Parts: sequence; structure tokens; C-alpha cells
Amino acid sequence: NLYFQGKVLSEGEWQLVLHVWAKVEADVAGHGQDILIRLFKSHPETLEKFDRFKHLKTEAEMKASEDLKKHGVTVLTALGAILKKKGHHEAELKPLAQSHATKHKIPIKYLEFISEAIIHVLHSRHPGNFGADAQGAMNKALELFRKDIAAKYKELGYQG
Repeated sequence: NLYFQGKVLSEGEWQLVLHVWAKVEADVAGHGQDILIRLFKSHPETLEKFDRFKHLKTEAEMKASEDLKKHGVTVLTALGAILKKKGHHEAELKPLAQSHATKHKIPIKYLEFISEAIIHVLHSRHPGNFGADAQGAMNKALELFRKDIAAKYKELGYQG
């Protein structure tokens, strides 16, 4: 109801992003599993950033890992928080960039990898709310996020 002006994307575009995301969060453990599994299959190097379960090899192993399922929820709910700010996310990205550029060393290229994964799983599970316009909107939102976190990376001297 009560209007809340976002940035970069149009109100239209934000609404498309948020409507899909509501479907994601309605089954957040299931989507996070699909998305991380896709990420690890497509780009195995990323698996190393998770010490707690880099010993996983098969999909079946991935599906049974309660640590991987927990991290799927962490990443999706953090990203949902970010998207719901509709671009107003400087305070959210500060701590995220802090831990990611320092304690973890996650390069920008890897956020691109997970962006592709997110778009692939949403396209596959959501024909109703992830038509071409919703996917164009979601791509703009993730690009905005990656551009902004990269800038925070530069502020921290991290090559990125």
C-alpha cells in the first residue's frame, strides 16, 4: 500500500523483483539449495569459500548437507533484505562488504556466478512470475547490488 520510492529501477521493475522474491522466500530452504547446488556444479572453485562443506562432491551429498541448506537460507534472506530496500541499501552493504572483502575474500566475479544461478533457478521454477520483463528487472537489481558492493570493496582497498 503506502508508497516507498526506490532508486535506479522504476517502481514497475521493483514490483516485479519483489513479487518473485515473495515466492522464493515462501520456500527459502528449497530455493537456496537449488541455487547453491547450481552454483557449485557450474563453477566448482566457489565451493572452496565454504570450509564447513568443501568435502561435498555429488549432488546427493549436497542435498543432504544441513550446513549447505542453512547457508542457502543465509544468502537468500540477506539478499531479500537488500532487494526490499529498493536500492536504499548502503547500511546493509557495509557489514556485508566488510566480512566478504576481509574475512572471506569473495571476488566480484563470484557474485556474478551466483547471479546467473539465481536467474536460472527462478526462470525454471517460476513461469508465472518470471517472464522476460521480470528477469530483465531482476538482472538490473542484481547488477545494481554488484556495482554497489564493488564500490564498497574499493573503499576497503580490496582488489576484488
